[PDB]
Amino acid sequence: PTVEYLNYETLDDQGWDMDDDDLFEKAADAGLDGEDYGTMEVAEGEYILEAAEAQGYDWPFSCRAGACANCASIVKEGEIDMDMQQILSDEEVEEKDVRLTCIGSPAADEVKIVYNAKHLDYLQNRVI
Ligand code: FES
Repeated sequence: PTVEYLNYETLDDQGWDMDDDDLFEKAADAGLDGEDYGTMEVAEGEYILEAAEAQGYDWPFSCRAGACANCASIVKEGEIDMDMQQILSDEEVEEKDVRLTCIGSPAADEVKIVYNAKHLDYLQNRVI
């Protein structure tokens, strides 16, 4: 069960694409902040955010006051498991590739996803 994490910020700075230049593959040819890009490996069933949090991987805990269901990531390929669901929408995982990484585990073997989505512009304005 391995999941490749890629800093969403490196996507803009490097000016690359998510699936065009295969950043997950081209990033290995350069050498960006290991904490930004790299292949994550966690046992199946272990909360990804936690398994990676032990290696130093940080995540924008987008947990609001009173329940929650909108962390901040972008699965580049693969599926993730998590508690029940209803508010979220498939269109969000297909058009935004976002999902739950805090207490969510990997549903497939090799799954790619962008970390630190907080940089997104859909939230940058609501940062303060
Ligand atoms: S930000 Fe609340 S469960 Fe992830």
